[PDB]
Amino acid sequence: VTTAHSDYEIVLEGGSSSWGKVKARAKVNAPPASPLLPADCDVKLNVKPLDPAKGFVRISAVFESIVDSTKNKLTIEADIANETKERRISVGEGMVSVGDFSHTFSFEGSVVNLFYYRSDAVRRNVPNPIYMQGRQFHDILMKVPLDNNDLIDTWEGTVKAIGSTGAFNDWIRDFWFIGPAFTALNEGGQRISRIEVNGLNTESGPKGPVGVSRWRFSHGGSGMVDSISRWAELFPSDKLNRPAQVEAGFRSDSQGIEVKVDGEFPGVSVDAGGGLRRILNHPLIPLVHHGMVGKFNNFNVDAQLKVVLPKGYKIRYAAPQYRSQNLEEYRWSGGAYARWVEHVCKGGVGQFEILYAQ
Amino acid sequence: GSNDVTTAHSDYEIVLEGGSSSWGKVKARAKVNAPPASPLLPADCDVKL
Amino acid sequence: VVLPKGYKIRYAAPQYRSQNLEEYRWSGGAYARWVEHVCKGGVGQFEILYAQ
Amino acid sequence: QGIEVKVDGEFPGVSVDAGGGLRRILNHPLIPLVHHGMVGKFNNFNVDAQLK
Amino acid sequence: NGKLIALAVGGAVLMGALFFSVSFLTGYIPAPNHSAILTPLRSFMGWFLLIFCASIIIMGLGKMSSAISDKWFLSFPLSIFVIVMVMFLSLRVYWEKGRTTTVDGKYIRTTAE
Amino acid sequence: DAAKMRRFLFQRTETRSTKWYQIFDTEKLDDEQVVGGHLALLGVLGFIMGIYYISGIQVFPWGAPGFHDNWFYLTIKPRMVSLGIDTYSTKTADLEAAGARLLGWAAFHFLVGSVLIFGGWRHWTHNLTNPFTGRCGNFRDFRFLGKFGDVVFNGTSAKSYKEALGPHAVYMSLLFLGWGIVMWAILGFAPIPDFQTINSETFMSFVFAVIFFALGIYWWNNPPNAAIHLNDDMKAAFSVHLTAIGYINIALGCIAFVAFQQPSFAPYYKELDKLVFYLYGEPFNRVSFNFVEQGGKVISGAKEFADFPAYAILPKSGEAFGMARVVTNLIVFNHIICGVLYVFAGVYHGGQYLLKIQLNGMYNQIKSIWITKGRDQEVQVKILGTVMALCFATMLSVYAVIVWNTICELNIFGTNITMSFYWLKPLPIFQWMFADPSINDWVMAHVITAGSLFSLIALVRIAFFAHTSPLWDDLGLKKNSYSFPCLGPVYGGTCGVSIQDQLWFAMLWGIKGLSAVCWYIDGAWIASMMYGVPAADAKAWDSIAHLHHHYTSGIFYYFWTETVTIFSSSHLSTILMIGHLVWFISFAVWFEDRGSRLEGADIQTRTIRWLGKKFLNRDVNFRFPVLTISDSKLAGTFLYFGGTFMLVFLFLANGFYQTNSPLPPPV
Amino acid sequence: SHLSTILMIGHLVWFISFAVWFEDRGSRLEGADIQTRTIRWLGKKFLNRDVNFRFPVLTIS
Amino acid sequence: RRFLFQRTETRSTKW
Ligand code: BCL
Ligand code: BCL
Ligand code: G2O
Ligand code: G2O
Ligand SMILES: CCCCCCCCCCCC(=O)OC[C@H]1O[C@H](OC(C)(C)CCC/C(C)=C/C=C/C(C)=C/C=C/C(C)=C/C=C/C=C(C)/C=C\C=C(C)\C=C\c2c(C)ccc(C)c2C)[C@H](O)[C@@H](O)[C@@H]1O
Ligand SMILES: CCCCCCCCCCCCCCCC(=O)OC[C@H](COP(=O)(O)OC[C@@H](O)CO)OC(=O)CCCCCCCCCCCCCCC
Ligand code: SF4
Ligand SMILES: [Ca+2]
Repeated sequence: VTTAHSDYEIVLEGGSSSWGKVKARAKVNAPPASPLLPADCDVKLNVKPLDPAKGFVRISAVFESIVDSTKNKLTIEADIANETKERRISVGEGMVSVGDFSHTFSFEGSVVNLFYYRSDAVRRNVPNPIYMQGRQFHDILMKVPLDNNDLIDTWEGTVKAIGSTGAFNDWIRDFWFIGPAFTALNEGGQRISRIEVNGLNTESGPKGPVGVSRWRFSHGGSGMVDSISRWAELFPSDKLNRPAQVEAGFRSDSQGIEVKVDGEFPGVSVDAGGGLRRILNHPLIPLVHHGMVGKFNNFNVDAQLKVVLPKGYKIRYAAPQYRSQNLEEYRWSGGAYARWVEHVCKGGVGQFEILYAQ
Repeated sequence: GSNDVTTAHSDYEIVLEGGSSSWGKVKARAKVNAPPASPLLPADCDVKL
Repeated sequence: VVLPKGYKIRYAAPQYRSQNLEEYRWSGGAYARWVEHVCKGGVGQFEILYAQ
Repeated sequence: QGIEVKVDGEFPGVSVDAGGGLRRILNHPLIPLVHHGMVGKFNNFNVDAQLK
Repeated sequence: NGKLIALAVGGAVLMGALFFSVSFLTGYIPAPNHSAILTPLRSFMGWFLLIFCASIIIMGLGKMSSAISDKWFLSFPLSIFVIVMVMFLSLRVYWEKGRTTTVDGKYIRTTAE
Repeated sequence: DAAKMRRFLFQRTETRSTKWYQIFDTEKLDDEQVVGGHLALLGVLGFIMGIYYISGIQVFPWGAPGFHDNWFYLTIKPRMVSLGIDTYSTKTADLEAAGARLLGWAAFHFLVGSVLIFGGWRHWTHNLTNPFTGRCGNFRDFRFLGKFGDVVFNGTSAKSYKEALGPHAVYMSLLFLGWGIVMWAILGFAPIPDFQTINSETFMSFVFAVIFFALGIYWWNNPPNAAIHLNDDMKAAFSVHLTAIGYINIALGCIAFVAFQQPSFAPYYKELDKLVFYLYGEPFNRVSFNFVEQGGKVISGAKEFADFPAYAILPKSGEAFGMARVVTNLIVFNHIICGVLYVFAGVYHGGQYLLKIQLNGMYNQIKSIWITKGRDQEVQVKILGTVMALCFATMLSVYAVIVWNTICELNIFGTNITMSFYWLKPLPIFQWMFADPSINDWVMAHVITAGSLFSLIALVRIAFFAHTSPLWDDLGLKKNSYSFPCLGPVYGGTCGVSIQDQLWFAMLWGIKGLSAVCWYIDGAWIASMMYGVPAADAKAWDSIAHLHHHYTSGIFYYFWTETVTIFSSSHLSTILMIGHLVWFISFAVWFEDRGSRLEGADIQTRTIRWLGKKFLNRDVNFRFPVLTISDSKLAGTFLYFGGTFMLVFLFLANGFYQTNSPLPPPV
Repeated sequence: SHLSTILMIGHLVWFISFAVWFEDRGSRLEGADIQTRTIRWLGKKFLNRDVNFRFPVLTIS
Repeated sequence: RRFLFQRTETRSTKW
């Protein structure tokens, strides 16, 4: 049978606000394509302005996971701000723990996102541009204290490898993207350039030696890539005014996948143009990346999308059309919507635009 | 009740020519009741060769 | 208060008693109380906003 | 056409002494009385007041 | 949650203890051969069954209007047909168990009466 | 030219319009114009009272056959027998005196009503000039009458309505004293405090004269304050007094129902059952198809009876036709429906004034409690929600009881009448207010509560959501016309949100709780829908519930029984047809079809214009107008409410038929 | 009994149509929002937890 | 313009 149950709820906020409550559930009675099982994960994200006078927001993400009885944790805090329309700066720290091992890290990085063109013929003729090719120039400075003998071993092996081989710049991509991440890079249109290691030096920090490594890379996009084509959309710093939280996490085993993601954040609804609001165009990279992994089983889908508009807010051009309505609580279920849900769960890219305005 | 069927209908016609001639009248119509994998919909096209 | 042709009083306070075509009347109630108020020494506002 | 008043208070000095353990409510302030007086003599009124 | 089903039952059992309590105050003479303990309870059960049946009909016909789809090609007419069958067979096994005969057992089918 | 048409359907549009049925709207009326209109209408009321008294003549003392009986006079005949102006006398000699008295009282009413109409006309024209003296009276500052107008009300005629309550109460004390002295002098009836005779009416008229005079003195020297009704008394005070009069009128209907059945009222109402009544339009002496006149004796085509020559109206007894309670029910239901309508109209006109003050910001400028309460937008929601919850509880409980009773009657699902709510009677502490207390009276009380709350829902929606509602507050909308029918299909539809449409819905909802009175006062066992029907057990109610009376029939079988007499008479039959005709036509204007009517009327206009050219000649410029949904709802409410209560009258006026013989169980 | 039951049910179903044919959809919608606020008010400080359910009203179509 | 016809359609997914 392999029936895939899923309920999605989108509760928007009105006026100039673009916020939205997003809670989704998934219950798929199919084996996940994880070479290690069971893979139980807990993901918690938070962000709040630090000083909106210049754009700092303190975004904190905690990943807790237990994959084949291996407790994995990754906490990270960052102070990200848009220094320029095309440039972004960030600074923060974190820690990575796997079983008994745990190494803390602090970093400072700047990501500069360029678009290959800025023609206004496209802008004034394509009302909803989707594919926007470009290249992000990450410039990452990260310092990791070297306390454990394993930290010493990693640092010494890395510096010896960099000194030894001249192909470390391109062969790191094999290590950097473990397993099918490399194939995901190509299917999503991403391309990782050879990293430019600007120096790996260690200095005795507060309590011991700290591995400070300057490096940068330039990862491009054919248009599908979310981090480039929607650079100004994925980081709504201007329209953030209160703590925003997203709590994801899946409990997964050899015979099922259970997903429950909560949400509170701006950018759910973006102005489609001329006062017409819309649900933001679906981020394509998650769809295509779930693409290599959602096609392994044929599934029956009973997907329920419950979009709750604010008061006075009507809808226009729902495609697929909303199935039932309760004057705000628009509901998508069965018919063409379940077909679209199957399409996008198997990796589809088909558009489902919700153009709403009061 | 049954699984997600999503029927697709299509016909194809090929009419060849004899002798050394390699020509052929190809005629094809199709109808898939599935959402196209295009981020902008609806799409139309009229290709003339 | 005889308004011109087509003009209408909006927010007469104290409220007017009887509108008749284009002329208005105030009598008794809050208008008498306001008249006593301004005769005895009050400066309470009796504004008659009107447009066309 | 009216005034509605709420007052809530909690403060010392509500009562003062008068000699030999005899306490009294504080003498009424002069200025508020003779200030509301020059604004509270414009309408004849039969006020019904209850003090507790 | 579960407090509703502890109140839908809780409200109903309140009616059971309230209709039964007022029968002993509104002084009435019951049926010739009946007991005053059960004669208000039967009326309460009928009343509650009426309300509950109306409510469940409303809920069911509202639910099988959001859940109904093109996938109900079968078992929508088959459920209706089996409902028809069970009604027709209850017309013979439960309601009016037999076709009417006289007390002796004779059948009268023509205008011989 | 497609624009000459456009300022033709831009003529009934429900913008702010003249609305001919608002020519006497209180906005354009002053205080003195109201006085004059009321005086003229009271003069016309005296005219029609004289007409009714004339219709009460049976012998015409100068010598002639008199008037046949009619409900207009039969509803007041017990009162005139009470006052000694008419008689339940079997002989012409004592009936000539009654005819002379009624003729004299009719002439007196004509004269007094003419004087009253002339005075109201002069008040209407602001012309309080005395033609004998040539002076002119001042409406704002007048001596009331003279020296009496100085010892009390020492000059200084009332300048405000709250200041006018007191002089009005003194005027009503004068009315009470005048009626007492009219009794004592003209009508005999000295004032004796014996509360079983009409003399008690004179005694209590003097007592109420004293009470009203003292109360008028107190309110003249100590006027009370509702405050806000002083300013827009045209609509605020008028609507408050309208709903007060509605409640008073419902109370008066209840008083009439209780009193007219008491032994003290026997020689006036119960004794109507010893009379024979010859009502207009009732079954007349029929004759065959070949009647050739030549009176004295019929030759060809013998009539139904040799008596009652030609087409005389046949007698009907007052005992089989329960004329006593027929007249009682007519009066009681008239006053009850008038009270319900006046309550609804008071709420509606108050909502009109209240929207008018919400639109100009005066709503927040009200100090009186009666608005500072409901200016909360949450206490509004809480009040409407608790009224709706109570209505839901009461209506669901009583309707499920009625449906279970009907099921147990018909034995649906193999039930039995012993499974019904025959035991559910009023408490013994509540059994004193009913005769033969049973499930019927319990159901009546709960149906009255449910219908009153159901109409109270729309009344509260008028009172609170005149300008805005929490739904329309959440939406970006506000109500600003009190008569607009809709804003459109937006949000799935916005039909009937104004206080006018809420008034219409209140009327339609109160139709049920008000016709439930007609069933009750006729004894029609509203405790179930099929009573007295010989289906399974409906005739076992009289035995299972130990009834003392035997009511007509259940809610549905009430249209079978006692319709045997509506059909038996030509007048009631044609009233039935006319009422049904008027009633279903309200569908043409309540059904969401106004635009269809407009489109079809455009088509008919083009047809008539074309039909006036292909066959006829000349321009056919006339175009068919369609009632807009505001006008459509007004006309539909009138058609519906009148159509149902022209036939509730038929239930009331066709007889009582509520015999006191409980039929035995079917066994 | 059966024909009487059919009579009553037919009359009931028939007059219920007035609740939706009459120009009253907005009145029903306003009242249903009142019902929603009442059910959620009566379920929040007398019962507990949210009462997210809201009463639906048939659109004019 | 074929999109406009689909754009300007009433919800046809009713039960
Ligand atoms: C993912 C696609 C691109 C990418 C696109 C971006 C984008 C876009 C940005 C960065 C930014 C940064 N990247 Mg990069 N970057 C990638 C790969 C990398 C790698 C690596 C080893 O592969 C590294 C070290 C970095 C390093 C960095 C840091 C310099 C910096 C922010 C770190 C931080 O906040 O982490 C914290 C990590 C998380 C919060 C975990 C969750 C991450 C996911 C992507 C967030 C999902 C958000 C969810 C959809 C919405 C919930 C939001 C709620 C409001 C909280 N990037 C890949 C190639 N990178 C940021 C920057 O500009 O810095 C100047 C930035 O805006
Ligand atoms: C950018 C990624 C995050 C990070 C996330 C993780 C994750 C995730 C894991 C580790 C793990 C480990 N980390 Mg670490 N770790 C980072 C930075 C460091 C640094 C350093 C000098 O900066 C060191 C010495 C280490 C040390 C160690 C390894 C010894 C250890 C187990 C082997 C392995 O998987 O390595 C992983 C090696 C890397 C991800 C970065 C190694 C950096 C090297 C030493 C210096 C930078 C070289 C070059 C300039 C950067 C190339 C790009 C990166 C390879 C993406 N980490 C940065 C901050 N680290 C493992 C663990 O915790 O438990 C098993 C593991 O699964
Ligand atoms: C008494 C019953 C009815 C009619 C009689 C009638 C007449 C009528 N109606 Mg109707 N109607 C309903 C009842 C009646 N609608 C109901 C209950 C609904 C709700 C469902 C309803 C609804 C719609 C909609 C939606 C539309 C119309 C129309 C439309 C017009 C069509 C024009 C035509 O072809 O002539 C047909 C007209 C006639 C045959 C009239 C001839 C007189 C005859 C002798 C009957 C006498 C009339 C009456 C009984 C006597 C009273 C007279 C008075 C002096 C006491 C036409 C005037 C349409 C138009 O206006 O335009 C097309 C339109 O759109 N309706
Ligand atoms: C049987 C007939 C009716 C009701 C039952 C009723 C119930 C109702 N109506 Mg209605 N209605 C009309 C008939 C009925 N209106 C007509 C003929 C018109 C055209 C004139 C009309 C018009 C309006 C407008 C314009 C509005 C409303 C409302 C409003 C709500 C108010 C809330 C309330 O008092 O709860 C009280 C509600 C009850 C006590 C319901 C329980 C009853 C029973 C035990 C249940 C049986 C229900 C049914 C008979 C059988 C179904 C069972 C199944 C197995 C088949 C409330 C649910 C209003 C709202 O929506 O909310 C305020 C509103 O604005 N109406
Ligand atoms: C029945 C009519 C329809 C009602 C239902 C409304 C729904 C309309 C909305 C349309 C949409 C729809 O429904 O379909 C779609 C959805 O539908 C369902 O979702 C819900 C609607 C949330 C469930 C239904 C709620 C409940 C479970 C239903 C059952 C609740 C029942 C009705 C309980 C209420 C009982 C009433 C309130 C009685 C309460 C009365 C309280 C007592 C009597 C107080 C008086 C007694 C005291 C004062 C003393 C008396 C006394 C004494 C002793 C002596 C002397 C004296 C003088 C005195 C007065 C599915 O779950 C989803 O799947 C489906 O999508
Ligand atoms: C050649 C093409 C055809 C040309 C001729 C066709 C048109 C001829 C139609 C003529 C007759 C129309 C048929 C009837 C038309 C019909 O049935 O529809 C009702 C009709 C509304 O019609 P519309 O205006 O929508 O359209 C009718 C159109 O034909 C022209 O208006 O009028 C009313 O609402 C009646 C109420 C008037 C107001 C009275 C209110 C109540 C007053 C009191 C009465 C009751 C007492 C109280 C009791 C409760
Ligand atoms: S159906 Fe009629 S009354 Fe209702 S919203 Fe539409 S136009 Fe207005
Ligand atoms: Ca009767």
